[PDB]
Amino acid sequence: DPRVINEQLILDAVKQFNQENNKITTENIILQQLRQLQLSFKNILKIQHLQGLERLEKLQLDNNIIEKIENIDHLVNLKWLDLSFNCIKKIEGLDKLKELTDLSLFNNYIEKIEGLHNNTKLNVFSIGNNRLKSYEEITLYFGYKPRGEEGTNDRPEFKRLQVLNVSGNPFTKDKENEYKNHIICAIEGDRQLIRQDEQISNSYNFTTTDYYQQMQAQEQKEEMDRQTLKKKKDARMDILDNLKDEYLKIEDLQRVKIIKPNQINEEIEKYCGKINDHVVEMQAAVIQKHQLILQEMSKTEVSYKEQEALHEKETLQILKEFEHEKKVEFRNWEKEAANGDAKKEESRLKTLLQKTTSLKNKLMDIEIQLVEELEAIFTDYDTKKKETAWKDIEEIIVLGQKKIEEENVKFYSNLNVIKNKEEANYNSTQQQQLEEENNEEDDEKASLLENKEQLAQMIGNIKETLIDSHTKIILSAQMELQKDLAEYAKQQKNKMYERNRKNISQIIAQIDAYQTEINEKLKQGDDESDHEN
Amino acid sequence: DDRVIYRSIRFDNKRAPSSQNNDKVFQDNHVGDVQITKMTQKFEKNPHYPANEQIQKMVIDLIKDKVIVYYHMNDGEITPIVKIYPRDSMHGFAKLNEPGGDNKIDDPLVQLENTKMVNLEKDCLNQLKQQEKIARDDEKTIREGEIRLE
Amino acid sequence: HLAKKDKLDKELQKLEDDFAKLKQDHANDETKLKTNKRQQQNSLADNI
Amino acid sequence: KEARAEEGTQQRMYEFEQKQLKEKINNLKQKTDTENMVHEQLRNFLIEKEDQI
Amino acid sequence: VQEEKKDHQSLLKIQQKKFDELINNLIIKYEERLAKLKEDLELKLKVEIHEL
Repeated sequence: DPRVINEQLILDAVKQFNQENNKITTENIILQQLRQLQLSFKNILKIQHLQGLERLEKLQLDNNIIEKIENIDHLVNLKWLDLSFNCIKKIEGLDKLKELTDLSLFNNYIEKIEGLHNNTKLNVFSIGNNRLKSYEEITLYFGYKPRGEEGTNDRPEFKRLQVLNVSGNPFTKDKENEYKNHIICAIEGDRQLIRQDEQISNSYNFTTTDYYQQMQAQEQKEEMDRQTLKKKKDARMDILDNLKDEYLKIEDLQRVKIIKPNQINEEIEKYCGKINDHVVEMQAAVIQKHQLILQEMSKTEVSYKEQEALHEKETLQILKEFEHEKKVEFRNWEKEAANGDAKKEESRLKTLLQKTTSLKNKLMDIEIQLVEELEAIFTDYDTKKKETAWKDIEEIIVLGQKKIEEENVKFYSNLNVIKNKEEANYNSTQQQQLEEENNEEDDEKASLLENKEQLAQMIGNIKETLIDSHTKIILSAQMELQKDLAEYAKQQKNKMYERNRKNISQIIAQIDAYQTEINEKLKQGDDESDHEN
Repeated sequence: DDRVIYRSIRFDNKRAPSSQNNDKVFQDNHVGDVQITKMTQKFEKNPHYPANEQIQKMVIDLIKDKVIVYYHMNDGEITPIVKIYPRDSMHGFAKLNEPGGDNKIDDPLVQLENTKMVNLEKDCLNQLKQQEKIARDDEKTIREGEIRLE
Repeated sequence: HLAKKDKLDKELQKLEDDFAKLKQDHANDETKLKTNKRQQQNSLADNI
Repeated sequence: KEARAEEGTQQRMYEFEQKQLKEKINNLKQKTDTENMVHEQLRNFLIEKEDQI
Repeated sequence: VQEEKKDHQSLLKIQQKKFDELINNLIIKYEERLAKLKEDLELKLKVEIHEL
């Protein structure tokens, strides 16, 4: 009989699992705080009633009649997966989960392997005991393909994957153990043993030593590219990436390209190249400024760390002094309680309590000095940043924006000159020939040239729109820098607020504990005076 | 690796060679039998083990028969975690004979706490008797020998 | 379900605004107070 | 039986979802209690520091 | 004598530099192999448990 994994069944499975591993008997098991789920042999026919488990780390559904997989997109934080030995025929629905590492699809109807490009980090995959037809299938997942097939997969999709068994597949019963060697040459001790067979190493060209040297080189290139990307973004000039793509957002440029395509493309290339080089110098200077600003900030946290540590060391020394005070006071308390001289005991105890209030006052004073020091440090650093780094970025952005403006103005002037020359050439030529195949493009050029004022206004609008878009992107980068710095300062100050609140709460709690303990000692010493009458 | 960077055992000679406890009948190198008072231990702070879940200091004081364990201070905290736990229910000595003691032992949390404490304390006991034997060997070896030349 | 969930959140809207206003007002108070307090020590400083 | 099964599943997911929805207001009230306490202490601290200096 | 002593002291300093650099590079690569062996052990446990 077909069934469903229901939340009543959910609780039943939770109870069985907790029994299996002696988990705390809590009926109030938070359903948003689930990590591992076992569903051993429920004969489960479908997967349902599991929404909300984005934090899942372990899961098991072996020994069931499940046959289809899909909608596992919402679960992207899974680690331990075991769904083998089911009615599976295809793999899909998991394209969003990258964090899984244990993939079990053993002993199913699996014949096509697909959907694991996103989870390149997988290291365990069981798809053995299947109906798989071709060995080279697996080759597609480790950056190796049979020679002679057009393969657009020039980027390997599985590197750390070192757990993979398909043993028992249909083709795996032919030419014993040759297919394993072939796949491994495209893919732990078994690997060393297979690599030592002469035919295994002779039959291919792309080995593992060279593969790993290339891997290290490629990963170094990737890391340098990522650092360059972060550099450019922190320069805030990333938004200008469409500046050279603006013309493809500028239709009037396409319309005007008809008049003289050759020199139009030539001037466009000159304009793009110069704009690119000077804008690049722009973000390079901005990057220097932002890097020194980052150093400024990091030294800010460093200085806060040293000064704070000084504060806690002084506070801890004073607190150790008062703990010694408490211990001597309690020792004398017990000694005189054996003595029973209540008057002197309570006198020394109020002496201690006044000392405790003194500790409260001095600790609050320490917090006050903390406030002065942190506030002065923050104001000084903010003024330093404003005076040097913020102003340098300001000037660099101003120079870069007006340099882009210089390029735009010169480009517009060159466009004006080319338009005037084309107009003059058309005016000269129109007086000799009046019949040539009624050319469509010739007629379009004639119409564009006749309305010379129309062309002038179109190019002027083109330049004004280009300058406006460039200026708006420039100001968007400037506002990005403004908001970034503002959020930095705001987070630092607010976090200082919560830190101050937390430390004051701790001080109040300790003073309250001291006072309550002192009162307990005094009250017991005094109550010891109520049996003697 | 363990991160327990400080380890010490208090002593007090105010009681004679108590004749019951094997763990307290110590083949002390110096004189034979000696008697025990307390232990202190200080641990390294792993960045990835929580301060309020990772013990930084601990005190198993026999005179008080209660353990004095310190925990790190959380970010922004100046309230030191000086927990003084009772050792009555530490080795299973807890009396189930009392009908009325709130039976919170069922909680596995108490079970894990006591398992950790017992493991640590017996490990220290055996390691320190071994330290006794090793120190005896070392000092006798460097005492009896004459002087060698190369 | 949709009707009751929508009804539950009708009040929410206004609460937001109130909180925001209070929050904004709070900032002002701190700022205002800081101003005065700062001037105090400034006076002392000059007096010093 | 299946019809009742999915109907009950939707009902229970509805208790879940609507208990979630009637939580923004509670969280807001709790955090506003937090903010009021923080601001009242801040104002009192400002006045007391004024007095001491 | 003085100039040859100068050359020998320079040689001592150069050899100090050479062997200190040798030790530093050797430590770096050993630590690298310790981390790689840690990872080796985690996926060795992974393969053992999955195979069983």
